[PDB]
Amino acid sequence: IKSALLVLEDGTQFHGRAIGATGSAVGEVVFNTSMTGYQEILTDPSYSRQIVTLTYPHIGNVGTNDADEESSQVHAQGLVIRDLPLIASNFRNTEDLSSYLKRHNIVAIADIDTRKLTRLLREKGAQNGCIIAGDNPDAALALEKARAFPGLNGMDLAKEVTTAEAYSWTQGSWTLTGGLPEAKKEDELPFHVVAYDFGAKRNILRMLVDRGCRLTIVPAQTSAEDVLKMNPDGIFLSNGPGDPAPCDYAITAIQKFLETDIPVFGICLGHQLLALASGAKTVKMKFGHHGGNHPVKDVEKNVVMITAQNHGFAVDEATLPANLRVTHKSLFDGTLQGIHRTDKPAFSFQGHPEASPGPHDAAPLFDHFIELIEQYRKT
Amino acid sequence: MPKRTDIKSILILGAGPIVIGQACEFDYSGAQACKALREEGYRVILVNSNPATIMTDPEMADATYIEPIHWEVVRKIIEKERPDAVLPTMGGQTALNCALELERQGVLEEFGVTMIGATADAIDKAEDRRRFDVAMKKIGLETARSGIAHTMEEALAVAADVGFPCIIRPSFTMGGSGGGIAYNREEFEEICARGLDLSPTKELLIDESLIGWKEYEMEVVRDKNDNCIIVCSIENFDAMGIHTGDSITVAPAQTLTDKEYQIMRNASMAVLREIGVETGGSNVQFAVNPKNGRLIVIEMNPRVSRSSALASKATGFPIAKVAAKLAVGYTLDELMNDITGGRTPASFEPSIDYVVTKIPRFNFEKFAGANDRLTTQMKSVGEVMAIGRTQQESLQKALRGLEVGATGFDPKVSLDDPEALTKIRRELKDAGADRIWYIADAFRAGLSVDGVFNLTNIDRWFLVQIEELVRLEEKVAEVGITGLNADFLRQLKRKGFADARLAKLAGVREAEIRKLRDQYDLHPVYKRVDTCAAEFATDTAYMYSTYEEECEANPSTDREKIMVLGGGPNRIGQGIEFDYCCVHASLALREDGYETIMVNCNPETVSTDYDTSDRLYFEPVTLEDVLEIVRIEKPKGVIVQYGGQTPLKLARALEAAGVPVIGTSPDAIDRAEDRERFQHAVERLKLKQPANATVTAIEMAVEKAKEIGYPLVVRPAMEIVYDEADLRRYFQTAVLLDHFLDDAVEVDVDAICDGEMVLIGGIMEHIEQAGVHSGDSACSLPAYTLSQEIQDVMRQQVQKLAFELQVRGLMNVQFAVKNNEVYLIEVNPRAARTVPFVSKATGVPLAKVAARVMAGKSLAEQGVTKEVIPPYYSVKEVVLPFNKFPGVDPLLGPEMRSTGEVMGVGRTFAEAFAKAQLGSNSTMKKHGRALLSVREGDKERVVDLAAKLLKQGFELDATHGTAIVLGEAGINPRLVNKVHEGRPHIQDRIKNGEYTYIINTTSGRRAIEDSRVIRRSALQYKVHYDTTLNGGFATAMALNADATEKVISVQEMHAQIK
Ligand SMILES: Nc1ncnc2c1ncn2[C@@H]1O[C@H](COP(=O)(O)OP(=O)(O)O)[C@@H](O)[C@H]1O
Ligand SMILES: Nc1ncnc2c1ncn2[C@@H]1O[C@H](COP(=O)(O)OP(=O)(O)O)[C@@H](O)[C@H]1O
Ligand SMILES: CC[N+](CC)(CC)CC
Ligand SMILES: NCCC[C@H](N)C(=O)O
Ligand SMILES: [Cl-]
Ligand SMILES: [Cl-]
Ligand SMILES: [Cl-]
Ligand SMILES: [Cl-]
Ligand SMILES: [Cl-]
Ligand SMILES: [Cl-]
Ligand SMILES: [K+]
Ligand SMILES: [K+]
Ligand SMILES: [K+]
Ligand SMILES: [K+]
Ligand SMILES: [K+]
Ligand SMILES: [K+]
Ligand SMILES: [K+]
Ligand SMILES: [K+]
Ligand SMILES: [Mn+2]
Ligand SMILES: [Mn+2]
Ligand SMILES: [Mn+2]
Repeated sequence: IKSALLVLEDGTQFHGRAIGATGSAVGEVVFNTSMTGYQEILTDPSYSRQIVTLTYPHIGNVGTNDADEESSQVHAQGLVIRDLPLIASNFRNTEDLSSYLKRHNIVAIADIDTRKLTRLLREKGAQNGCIIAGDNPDAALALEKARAFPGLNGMDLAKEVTTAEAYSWTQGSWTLTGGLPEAKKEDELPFHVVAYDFGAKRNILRMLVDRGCRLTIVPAQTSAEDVLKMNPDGIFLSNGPGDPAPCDYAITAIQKFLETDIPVFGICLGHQLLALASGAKTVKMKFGHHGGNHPVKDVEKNVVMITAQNHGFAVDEATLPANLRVTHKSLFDGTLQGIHRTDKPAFSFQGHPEASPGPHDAAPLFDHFIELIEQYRKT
Repeated sequence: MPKRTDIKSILILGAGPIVIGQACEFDYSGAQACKALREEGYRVILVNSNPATIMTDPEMADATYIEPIHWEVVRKIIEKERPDAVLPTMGGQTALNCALELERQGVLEEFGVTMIGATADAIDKAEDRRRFDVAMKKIGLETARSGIAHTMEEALAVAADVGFPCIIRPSFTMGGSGGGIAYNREEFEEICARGLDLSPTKELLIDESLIGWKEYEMEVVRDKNDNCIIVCSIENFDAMGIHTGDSITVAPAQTLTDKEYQIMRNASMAVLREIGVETGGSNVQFAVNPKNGRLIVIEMNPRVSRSSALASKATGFPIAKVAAKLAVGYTLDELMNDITGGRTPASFEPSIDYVVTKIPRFNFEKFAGANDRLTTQMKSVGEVMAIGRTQQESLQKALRGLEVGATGFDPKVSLDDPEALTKIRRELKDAGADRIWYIADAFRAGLSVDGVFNLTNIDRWFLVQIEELVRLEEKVAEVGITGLNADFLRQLKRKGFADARLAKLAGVREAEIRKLRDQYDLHPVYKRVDTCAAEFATDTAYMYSTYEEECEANPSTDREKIMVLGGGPNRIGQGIEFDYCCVHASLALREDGYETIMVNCNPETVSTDYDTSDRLYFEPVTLEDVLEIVRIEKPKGVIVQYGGQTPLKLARALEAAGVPVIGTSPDAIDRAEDRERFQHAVERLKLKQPANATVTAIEMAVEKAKEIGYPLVVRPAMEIVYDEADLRRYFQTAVLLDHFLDDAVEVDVDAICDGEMVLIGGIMEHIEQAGVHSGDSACSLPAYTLSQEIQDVMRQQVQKLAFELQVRGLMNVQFAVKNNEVYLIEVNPRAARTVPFVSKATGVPLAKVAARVMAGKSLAEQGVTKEVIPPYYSVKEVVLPFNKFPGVDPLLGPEMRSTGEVMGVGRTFAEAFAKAQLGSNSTMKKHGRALLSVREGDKERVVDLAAKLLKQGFELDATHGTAIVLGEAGINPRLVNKVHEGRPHIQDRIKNGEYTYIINTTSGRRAIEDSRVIRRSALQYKVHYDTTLNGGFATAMALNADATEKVISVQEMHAQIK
């Protein structure tokens, strides 16, 4: 018997079993509806400081593998599941989930009523919590730490996971047949994009490369100036954890790029940033969007796409500046999903066009970005 | 975008009688479509020869046609109704096939009927194996190495090329109809010949083997705007090589990485796009090599399926309702999601927080000489579904809900059997219906997970799970009841162990475990189905039990509730008829104001549609599961009289345990079912019963039998012994003894009793004599030969019996009429399979009326007090599964083997029979050569039959003794040699297409086993045959009518009634 316990801010306790590292974990608790893709999710930087709950009971069926890692590490503060399978059964598995968790030093709990947990969060909105896994998990203590959690509202997490120094990425997407490909040679990539790293998912980068982009990853706080100097064919604003709001540096910089003619594309946190820099307002959602079955309509074409979502904050549609047209909305709650500058070559998407995990439906969002780029070069 | 306007009226092609491979799933889907289109204000016209369907209830559509599903007949319906469009994707293969014939025959053009949901070309593209293969290659999807054949010569060369073993798949078939696995040339020619003939397009697809790869299915929906969704993914438990319908399957997929899932999801959509399905749902099947993720496209079905029903139940996403709406111009984003209170659109992909398990239901014990091994051709007669938070929990619940007497992983072999490992091995290697239990036995016997994998190819992910359960059972056996502390017991419950299973292991009574649970306060909680993994709230109460923390049942304190127990999976004899009653009880009482609670786990049925009731418990219909629901719902009454045997066997225990059972008492039921109690009641009432005895020993029977008199009806399986020598003979291979009533008319009587009066629902005269199971007999309403005086006598006995037995609701009485004498065969104190047919024939919803009675409202009070005798004849005919089990002798007898039935409506008996016959898919012609080969006692009436055939223009052939008889009467048929006689023989003649009709009546085990070739050949060659002289006369009569001459709607039928 290896105990584990999860306590929410409200005092609600979930007793189960430890499946990861011994220790404690504190974070905002969220639920994810993805039936597949647990590894990619765990390795998503956007999950920093967040305790991840998966609705699909059986988590770990396929094991783990390096190819399924969205970042260099596990960003999830903790993992909450219903059942940890006896075995992993997939030709691609290189290590079982439990082993993997331990190795990444993640506090994880299994065997809890995840459903009850999910309905609670939906009903009452996000909550902060704490998981304690050890010999004698102290409930009171757990409550203490949860309660003491600062909260993600107003928390700038982007500066926390961003890269120390700039770097170049030239690697493309995985194939069943060829796995993860060998990094391309610079002369092979037509365009050169500059990517702000606000805790970037490797699949975004890879898919950009697939489109003929050679990247230059830059720290979050990099100055527009320093950037402009590079002569970018395009600028990209990545996804990331925390409140987009407090990231003044980025906002400021973006504003600077907006005065130029250089194409700009932001995904998720980068969508929020763009919006902010355009004079819009962001809010913290009740429980947010985390899953991969989210319908999003391209209001323009009147077509729906099933998308991969992962956000706790959104852009207020009602405060949008006139230079900011709406391009996409959620079919689930009507929330703002995409926007494009009426006057500039800048646009963004709240969801994850790069999926990973998730439906490939929204991939073409990248395509538009390329267009902008190719046309920017024409000029 | 919104509904189409150049469409007002729509004809929906129904599926026809239930057969293996094409079951209840179509009444569910057909009903959903009716409902959907009707809701949208369209004029609905449908055709379905199957009377036991809710879809054919007069109140579900505008023009209901219970007529044979033949293009010529359908033509008359179109000509008469002039529908604008036709929706052919809701009635399985029958509907697709029929829509295309109608198209081929130019009928659609002729009346300006538009094909909606899918187009004729799309259909063919998917249906034509060659075309489908070509399309996959065009879209870069991989298919197994294969080749097309249209002849045996051609097929042989494909084989030569792919080698053995190889997979044979006819074009324009499903449920593996006409296919199989050929391990050798012999097997190979048999299958190929069979499928070429069966194939509507006379075309096969022969593939190399992928046996053992993983099998997957995806349910897709696409709108005209090109929106596309995955409603559900299914991972099969049983690997490729065993048809999806005969496999254990689960949702969602379990062992695919997200990366693999996306590729499969993308492919799925690509396939629909390429085939051309633009407005509906489709199923896409694949094969995955577990070793390298290699993906292969198997097929696609351009319509709703058995999988789509399972998928709708599993997710809560009403596929068919949605598709019907899309068929008329609606788009996904425009439709609302039913269960999420309409708060969200239908344009989304469902997410579920539990595991869904489907287990097929077989009936091999009913087909002795059949090949009982699982293959690519479906053999299952039904299926069960279960929901659990875990796979363990999900699987065990399904096991216990299958209705085969299992409480879970009950043992099949003895631990201390020296040959056990050998038997297990075989069962594993060559899968039969019992494999799942043998898997557990294997682990008990010391075989490892890898050893089991190697034999079965079932993913280790599932296997380890089963092993763990065994290991847990062994502890239970060791610790016994004393070891059953709260902690452990709870662990056990969480893994889905049944109280009954635990009791057996612990060596106690099931009620002791249940008591133990009450002590510890160890009860399940109920979760709801919501399509989104709790991300959104739901107002629907579609629930399942699980051992968790939070309960979502939230029962009302408000209304008086009425619980209706379902029959679980369908099996031969316990079909859709019982579910139709269940559905009507719910619809009636709900309409009457009660709060209706349904308990069932059959994924194929309308009973398990969230729409049918107020509350739905998708649970195994067992004492344990039911008590738990009762425990929390505290209903006013429970109806156990409508779901067949299942709920019936529970009645006593339920009552004992304090359940408020309504209608006929469990005691009352027992009175009727207990042959002893019964014999006293008949006795009590001074009624006639065949002489009977209860023999213990052989030599006791031989004596008693002398007493009783031959022939004899030995009832433990049932047989009919003719002589003393026959008795022993039986005894060898081999108790109630019953004088068999030779040359007697069998009759069914359906009625209702409210304790005050008895209402005669209907008197049905079977065509086949007593001896041929009532369930396999054709029948007439009203009687076609029975005198009024005698029927009156039966009506009286029904009354007497009703009161005496204390009937409260439905009852059915079976009689035999011999020499103007009424004999009682049996009394079934509940709703019978004939109930829906009688309701259809008479216009009275017996199930609804009887439900009200049970609930407390009298016949007088409801105003249903007079027996209805319609103005037209109603004939019922059955469909038998023999063509699925070639080894089996396609002969009728005392045991029921049919899967479905049809209804024929005519101005005369002849016309009604004609329609019924054609409706049953009879190959009967009005010309040709007939073959007569009858038994002794028939040799006398045959003459008249012969003359009748002669009058029609048939030529006759006959065997020796038959020819002798005819000759003496002045009819000289052409002599034909029995096989042992020389040549040519019947077998030869039959095979060479000489005959268009066969009449063969046999008597005596030996005479039967002898004549087995005639029947077998007739079936193989598709010649219409009758195995009863009585049946022959009916056939004869029907030659004088034209089933395509006139069609009538149910609404019109009901209107002629006075
Ligand atoms: N190449 C193959 N090797 C082994 N089994 C196969 C192969 N192709 C198909 N099967 C099996 O045969 C079944 C029936 O084939 P399918 O195309 O689905 O026919 P149907 O239309 O009758 O359902 C599949 O569900 C599968 O288990
Ligand atoms: N004594 C008998 N004489 C003639 N036919 C009989 C006799 N008993 C039963 N049968 C035949 O056997 C069939 C099945 O018998 P039954 O008692 O009704 O069993 P079940 O419960 O399966 O309906 C009847 O429908 C009838 O054709
Ligand atoms: C599937 C049912 N049939 C094939 C379409 C044969 C019984 C209808 C005739
Ligand atoms: N109603 C039973 C089916 C009849 C079949 N033609 C036979 O006579 O055996
Ligand atoms: Cl819990
Ligand atoms: Cl078919
Ligand atoms: Cl391979
Ligand atoms: Cl045994
Ligand atoms: Cl214990
Ligand atoms: Cl067979
Ligand atoms: K727990
Ligand atoms: K038309
Ligand atoms: K097909
Ligand atoms: K091929
Ligand atoms: K299978
Ligand atoms: K069934
Ligand atoms: K009969
Ligand atoms: K019976
Ligand atoms: Mn098919
Ligand atoms: Mn199939
Ligand atoms: Mn009977």
